[PDB]
Amino acid sequence: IDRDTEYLLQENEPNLSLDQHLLEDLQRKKTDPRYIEMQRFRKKLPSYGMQKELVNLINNHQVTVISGETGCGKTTQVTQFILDNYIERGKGSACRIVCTQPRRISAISVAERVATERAESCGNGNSTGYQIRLQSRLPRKQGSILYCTTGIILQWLQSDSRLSSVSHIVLDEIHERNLQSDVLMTVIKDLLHFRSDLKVILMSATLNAEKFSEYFGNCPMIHIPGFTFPVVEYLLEDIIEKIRYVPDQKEHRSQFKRGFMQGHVNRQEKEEKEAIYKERWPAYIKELRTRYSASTVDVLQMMDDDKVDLNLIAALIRYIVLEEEDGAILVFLPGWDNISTLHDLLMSQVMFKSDKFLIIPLHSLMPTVNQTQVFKKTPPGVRKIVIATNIAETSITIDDVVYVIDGGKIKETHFDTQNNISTMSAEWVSKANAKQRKGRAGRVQPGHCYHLYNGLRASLLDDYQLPEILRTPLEELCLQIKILRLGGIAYFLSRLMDPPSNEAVVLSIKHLMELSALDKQEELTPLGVHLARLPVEPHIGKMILFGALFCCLDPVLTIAASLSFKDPFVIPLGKEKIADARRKELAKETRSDHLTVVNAFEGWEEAKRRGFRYEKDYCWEYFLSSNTLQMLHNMKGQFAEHLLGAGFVSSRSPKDPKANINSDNEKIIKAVICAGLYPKVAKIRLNMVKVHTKSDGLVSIHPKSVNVEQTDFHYNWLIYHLKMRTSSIYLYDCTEVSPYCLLFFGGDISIQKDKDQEIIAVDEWIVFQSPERIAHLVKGLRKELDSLLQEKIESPHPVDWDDTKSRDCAVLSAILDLIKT
Ligand SMILES: Nc1ncnc2c1ncn2[C@@H]1O[C@H](COP(=O)(O)OP(=O)(O)NP(=O)(O)O)[C@@H](O)[C@H]1O
Repeated sequence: IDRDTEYLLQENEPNLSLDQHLLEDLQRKKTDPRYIEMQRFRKKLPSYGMQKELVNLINNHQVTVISGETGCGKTTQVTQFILDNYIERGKGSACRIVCTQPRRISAISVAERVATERAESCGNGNSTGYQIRLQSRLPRKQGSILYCTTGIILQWLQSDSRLSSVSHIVLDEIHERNLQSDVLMTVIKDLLHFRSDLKVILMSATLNAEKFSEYFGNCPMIHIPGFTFPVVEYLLEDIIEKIRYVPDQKEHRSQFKRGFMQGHVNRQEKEEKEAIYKERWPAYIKELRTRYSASTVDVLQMMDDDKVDLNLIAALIRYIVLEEEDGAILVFLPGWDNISTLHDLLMSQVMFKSDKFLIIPLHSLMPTVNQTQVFKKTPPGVRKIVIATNIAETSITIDDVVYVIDGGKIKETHFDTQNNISTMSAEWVSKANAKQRKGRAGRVQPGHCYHLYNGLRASLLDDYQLPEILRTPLEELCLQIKILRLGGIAYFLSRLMDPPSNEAVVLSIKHLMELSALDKQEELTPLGVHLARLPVEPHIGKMILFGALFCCLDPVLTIAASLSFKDPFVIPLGKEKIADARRKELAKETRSDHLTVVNAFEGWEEAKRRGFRYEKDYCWEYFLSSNTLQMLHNMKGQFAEHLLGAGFVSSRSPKDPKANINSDNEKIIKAVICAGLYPKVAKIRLNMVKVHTKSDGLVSIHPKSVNVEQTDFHYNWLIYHLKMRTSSIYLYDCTEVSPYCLLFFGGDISIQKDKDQEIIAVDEWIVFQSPERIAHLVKGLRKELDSLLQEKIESPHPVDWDDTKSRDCAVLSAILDLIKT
């Protein structure tokens, strides 16, 4: 059933006796010192001045766009303006306001900020609360504001597709162009025709907010103006000159291989622009030598385009602290790895270890609230340094920021449709992002923004980042569209504000079919309904889903985490060869790059029990990035409580013993890997080591692979996750599997005979010898599992592996028996 439907399932029932209660409470608030102090902060915001022009536009029209500068008050104020208007007109009980957020933490932290501005507690029957998935602090039924995530709304449309209890819906941060926000807009636009009463407010940062107006039929639009002080900008040349930066010698040595050998993408029109860059480079350097010292130019020539130089940021921070006037510094970094690294770099220095600095890492997976004291002001003499990702570009505003360090990089998903490769990587900011970052420094006074890219690069940046719909694989979206009965997949996507390419759509639908999430009429299978309940890429979904079904949870979640993000191995330059020997050491006899990660991870936990010296000694002698290991560990946790939500495990812990009974069985883990990586399958050529593919002919093994020199495989088949082309095609990480694993989790099953041999074909190209009875057997077992999955839709509960006679243990045990041939 559904546990997060309670604010939605209450009926909107206005009550004049509550209309009076809310208005009397409104004037007792006016006497409360906590309340008046918060009101003095609110009147300073530009939104306050426009308070009633905004509410008149909202009240006269059904769809409204509100643009404004960042920090003007959109997220925290507009809901209050609506609610307080209805209160003041004695119509308070009629207000049920829903405000969608892009991230859980936003929903929570905003609800808590708003509740303290109303001088109330959050939830507990007061005016404001939040609902995220699995966790809520709900306000009262009527006259209330609810902060939720777009994910919640999408679940809500399963039980009430008209959202009839809700009076006003506010779509926040829509300029971020998240997938979910983009489809929600399209759903909402069609809803308007059936809900005369419903009011919709779209809230966007100023840039291109007209586009949303035009998608909605040229709805009214209103801009909240703000003032930003002028900001001095600096490119890399300027920073290098100002601080006379010199990279370290003894630090930089034994540099960490990447590009092809750690598996990067290098798409089509990045290379076209990068051909422009290397052609304009000599002329740019010669020019620079006229305006900058020789040493500045010598350093810049040597700068690495791939990584953010965290030592330069550390230097630059130190210069600002010592040479510039008071003011908080804000640092923009691509992701969590760099944030914690920079943090550790700073506080490895005795200067910053003082109480005259407040150094705050800030990111979306951060615990609790933003109550971390990001917002609190520093007394004179103490300097606040905030190290963040792009969520401080628009979602969050720190008022006292005066210096902004823009690392120049942002993490983007990307998807190449011609060779069918989906990557995530650090990419250059756009001009639009760079302009938003610069503005965070002009909020209270004249500021400074230091961009870590050179003049040549600045001129070649893209003007805007592309919406995720145009660069992200579409499989999760497509499951949402059918679970919501929105109709044809391709047809619906074509109606989006920015419709995806048709090849992206066809590739995603094919993938869901090969995964058995859709049948060949493009309709949900029992398995697909469960995959849609998981907020992960479906292939990762199927794998972690079966890791719970087959009771091998802990190693599966590890592999799933590494496929989702990346493996923990690093190769220092020149140390390639002995690093390969340690990798194949961890491989033991598995013939599996995936079980290597598992062995490396399991070794790491037992090593961290034995103390730092033995743990650091481990990551060193076996070449693991302990930073990477930690995030994988944390993704394991997330995957677990994903499973907890869908009802497949009874606990939030991945090492829970009841879900781990088969975790030491190599055959079974390999079956589960196969569940998620099919149809990427290769047939090994018998006695260079090369393998046949359905896609690409004869291909080779990537040299990082524990199977690259291997000639004693014990089965004929491999599965791989990542394939990449340079001069030819190479498989990155592969795992030898039995034909019986393919036969169960694979495509359509067919039988051939003639005179000589009994043959089973899977998807017609995968052909092995075995008796025809086994084919009828797997046909039967597949249908029994389908019904196990169907009947766990309506009341999901984890399989109990301690019950003998279950009819779920019976079928899965039979399936386990079959894949153990
Ligand atoms: N948790 C908080 N604690 C203190 N001040 C806050 C908090 N959240 C926001 N503010 C302040 O509230 C003001 C407006 O913030 P906010 O309402 O998010 O503006 P906005 O950028 O227009 N809305 P949005 O960009 O959509 O999130 C700024 O001065 C912020 O510093």
